[PDB]
Amino acid sequence: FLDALAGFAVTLGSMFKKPITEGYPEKPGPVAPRYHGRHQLNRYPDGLEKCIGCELC
Amino acid sequence: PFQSYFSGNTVQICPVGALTGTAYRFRARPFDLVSSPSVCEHCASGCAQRTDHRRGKVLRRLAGDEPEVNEEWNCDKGRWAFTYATVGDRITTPMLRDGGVLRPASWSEALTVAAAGLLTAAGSTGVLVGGRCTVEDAYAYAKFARMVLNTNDVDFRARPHSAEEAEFLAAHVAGQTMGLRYAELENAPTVLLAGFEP
Ligand code: SF4
Ligand code: SF4
Ligand code: SF4
Repeated sequence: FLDALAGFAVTLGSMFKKPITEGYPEKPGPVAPRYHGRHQLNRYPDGLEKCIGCELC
Repeated sequence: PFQSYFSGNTVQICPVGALTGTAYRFRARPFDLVSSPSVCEHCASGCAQRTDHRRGKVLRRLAGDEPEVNEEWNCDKGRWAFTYATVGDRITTPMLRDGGVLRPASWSEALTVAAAGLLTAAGSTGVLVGGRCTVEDAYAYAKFARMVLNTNDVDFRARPHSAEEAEFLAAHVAGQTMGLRYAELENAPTVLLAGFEP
């Protein structure tokens, strides 16, 4: 009969567990290493631009 | 140097990037070209062409494919003489003569002044049409001169010419199209060139 009240036991329980929110912006969460962030134009180690302007991108 | 009026064709005929046009160099790839069929403005040959422009600037003009006119060829003029409209001398707005200086003017003011002057000039007006106008444009010039200015002083010949030339054009040229065709030139047993440097 208490099964219908299971939801209560859930929420109350979570009220005592630490919140899982990421601390953005003060403590931004970890994004995936593969995430598709801002494009970036890279250089060779000597400073020359890698972009040859082929327009394939 | 290579030095031929048809050099650009070698650029269009090369199946690789060996021969390339220095004007078109690195200025675009096909995907960003807006390409439109066109006709060359310069000669009376009327070559079919393909005008390619990027961000509103014409980059090249390929020869197109008109077997009855030019097949797949151009002269260098048609291929590369397209920068005239962007050398900075283009008139961008209507202009009026104010205080002896040519001042930018609105379309309304310019049209009003031109109409006033033309009406004040009634029949004493001449219309020099030049040879660059399209068939529609030349028709508009003629119709304006004869209907609006009520004058027959209309002439497209901006070059050495004669009244005998006008008579000849009326007699044998005007109103007679397709009398001779490129396909007939290729087959004519004898071709006599008079006052003509093909
Ligand atoms: S695809 Fe070509 S033009 Fe685009 S960033 Fe890479 S090298 Fe540069
Ligand atoms: S380098 Fe130029 S000519 Fe050679 S295969 Fe690539 S696109 Fe064709
Ligand atoms: S491409 Fe050359 S031959 Fe053809 S119409 Fe233009 S100027 Fe004349």
